Amino acid sequence: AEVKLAIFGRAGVGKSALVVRFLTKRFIWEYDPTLESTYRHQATIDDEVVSMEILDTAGQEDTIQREGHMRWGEGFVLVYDITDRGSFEEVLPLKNILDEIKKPKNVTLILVGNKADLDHSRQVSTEEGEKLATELACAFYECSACTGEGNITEIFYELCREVRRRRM
Ligand SMILES: Nc1nc2c(ncn2[C@@H]2O[C@H](COP(=O)(O)OP(=O)(O)O)[C@@H](O)[C@H]2O)c(=O)[nH]1
Ligand SMILES: [Mg+2]
Repeated sequence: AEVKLAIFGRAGVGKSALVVRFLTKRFIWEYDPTLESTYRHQATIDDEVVSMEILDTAGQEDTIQREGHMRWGEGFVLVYDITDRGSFEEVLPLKNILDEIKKPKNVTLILVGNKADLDHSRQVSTEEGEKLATELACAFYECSACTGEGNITEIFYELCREVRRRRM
């Protein structure tokens, strides 16, 4: 069965950059901030080939369409920008919505602090991100879609492993 992943986060945090870094192993073109799209990708993970569909969301407004995306997704990447405190503050409210939609099942998610290459304009500490991940009961990663630092491929692979584990 295909693993269905959805990426959420405030506009501008780097959702589209992260997805394209995962799919193409580079980041060389800017991408329309308003475009929402789904990508299919096959990867060998551990022994086997796994098919995934990844939804790169654009508008973050709380709508019936957004609830549909949350019902569709099996695993979620919540992204913030380490240079932007406001984006970090949107993460827990997103989780609360997801919890309600996936009830009675547990939500499978990861927390990603992107733009780690901008350490000099950092507003959110690595420690704060770790503590928030603890509050979400999920794995935490800092990375840079721009530089590729942070092992973005392994981040997605590990979310696929978790989705599949929880399926039983
Ligand atoms: N310095 C830096 N800029 C980034 C990184 N990821 C994305 N960006 C930039 O941040 C802006 C928003 O990225 P985008 O992928 O469109 O964010 P989205 O709105 O969440 O899809 C663009 O100007 C990107 O070039 C990163 O890791 N480091
Ligand atoms: Mg985008």
